[PDB]
Amino acid sequence: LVPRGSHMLPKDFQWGFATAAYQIEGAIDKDGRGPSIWDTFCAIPGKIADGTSGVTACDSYNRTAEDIALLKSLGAKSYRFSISWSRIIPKGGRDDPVNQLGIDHYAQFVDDLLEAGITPFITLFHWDLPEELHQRYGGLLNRTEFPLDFENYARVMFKALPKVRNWITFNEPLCSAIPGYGSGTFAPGRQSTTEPWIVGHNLLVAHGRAVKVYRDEFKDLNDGQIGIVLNGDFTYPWDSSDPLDREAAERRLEFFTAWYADPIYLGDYPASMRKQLGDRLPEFTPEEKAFVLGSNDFYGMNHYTSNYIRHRTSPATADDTVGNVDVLFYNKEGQCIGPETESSWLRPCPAGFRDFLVWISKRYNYPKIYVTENGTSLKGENDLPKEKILEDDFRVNYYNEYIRAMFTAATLDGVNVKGYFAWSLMDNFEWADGYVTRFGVTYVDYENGQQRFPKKSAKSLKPLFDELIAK
Repeated sequence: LVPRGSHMLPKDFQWGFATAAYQIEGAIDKDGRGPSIWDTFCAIPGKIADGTSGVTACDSYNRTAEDIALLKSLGAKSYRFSISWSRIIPKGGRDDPVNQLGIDHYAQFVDDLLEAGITPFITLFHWDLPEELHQRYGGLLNRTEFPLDFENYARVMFKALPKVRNWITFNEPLCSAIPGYGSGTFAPGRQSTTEPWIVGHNLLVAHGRAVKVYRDEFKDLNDGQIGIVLNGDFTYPWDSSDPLDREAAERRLEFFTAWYADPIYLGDYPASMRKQLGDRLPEFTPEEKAFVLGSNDFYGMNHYTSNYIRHRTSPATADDTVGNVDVLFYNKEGQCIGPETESSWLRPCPAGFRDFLVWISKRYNYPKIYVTENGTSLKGENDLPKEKILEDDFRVNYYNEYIRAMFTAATLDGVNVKGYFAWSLMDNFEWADGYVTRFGVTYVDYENGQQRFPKKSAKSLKPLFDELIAK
């Protein structure tokens, strides 16, 4: 039932894998790296489910040749990775000493990548805020100091890495804001009914400042591009015959994603958010709005799952962050979104992936889109013998259906998606979950010196994209 003469995806379509600095690098105090808020957070008892940290992780800091060889063997055309801020500026401040070793490390890495024929896609901030900034002025909570400090940090990296064309400011600012300052499950583990909304505002302004500097001084040097990465799981009404559930499903998307995307594309927060949050949701100064409005060269999209959404009869409470809705995996009729994984929040729903691609496109005038993270955990995978971990059949199917759902969205709906990055390149430190939860296409033997064994899914992507991408 496949058309015989379709053009398929554009030839310059990028695809590869994605990692985060703290989740894989290790070497937390090597070559002058300063502490991040996640370094100190892991020191607090009971904050990490398996009592681990990122002290060693995958030891990717010392195995750059290995990871590149791995990437090249999987046929990856592009590679998304993040840069540890406290490796560059150990204290993080714009008047703090710059660590040349940290700069040279990533500089050397980009060169090694480029020689292997792999295009770097770099994330500036993947949650590892330098601990010092947090202590000095409250870190992400500071509306004045942090956007200035991040602006400088971005500029240092733009200047230090002239060969890089693809830049990302923040990865999932929502995850820095609500788990870090609302529920306290992520660093710096604070719990507040106001601070997440303050942080999210500061992250947007800091983003806009970096984008401004990049566009003015560095972008035209090598025809580059820059954008923020926003996560977001799609939604469906718990009871479609109930209009309140339909409106609730839409509202949830606004609280999840439009929270950041509406100021970036339209100029202000969604009305639904202002209605519920009121004075708790900051207002853009004329200067801040100028920074934020139109500060996306491309739309960076992280996507994983989908949910059924049920409206709530009782009023929104102060600690509510989702938009006064129930996030479910079953609808009124008893249908299930998908099967279980090792993550309680993740259930495979490839249709939601396409729906989110379209939802973004229709709302923001079909912008350039990069899927900077797709992936899944696998239920009880950590309890499996090495022989059976490599049989990533569940994850193989996940990628096979999601990527094909993306294909339909691109070739049918005409979604301007330009790239797809699989999360993750290898099993790593999944934050509060620790190493128990595995998202990698490559198995990492933590007990036997973090040796890398490509699972079945790692090998399935190259043939799949060869089929879906034009010649």
